[PDB]
Amino acid sequence: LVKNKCVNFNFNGLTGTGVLTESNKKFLPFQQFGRDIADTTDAVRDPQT
Amino acid sequence: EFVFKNIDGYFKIYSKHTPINLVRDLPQGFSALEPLVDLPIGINITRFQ
Ligand SMILES: *[C@@H]1O[C@H](CO)[C@@H](O)[C@H](O)[C@H]1NC(C)=O
Repeated sequence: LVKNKCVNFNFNGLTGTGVLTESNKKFLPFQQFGRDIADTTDAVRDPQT
Repeated sequence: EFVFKNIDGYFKIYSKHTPINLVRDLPQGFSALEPLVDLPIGINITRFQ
């Protein structure tokens, strides 16, 4: 897991490009994804970590 | 409260548990069910007991 650097990211066949930093917002155990108001994939949960 | 729905090949169970101050009926207040279990089964049901 690399953080603070723009890097291509692939999670379970989903690919996006960005800088990945820890998100203060917390979600319930069932959820595996987070989205923005524009229906964009704003946040993720690392599968391994 | 548990809500059961069968769609697109897999059975789904959603449960939220809350204590209620007043015995009569069900609370007017809004509580949202959180998925507890999702089961992938192809079973069909037209009756429940
Ligand atoms: C599923 O249930 C419905 C209603 O009983 C029935 O029409 C259908 O044939 C059942 N099985 C399958 C494989 O579709």
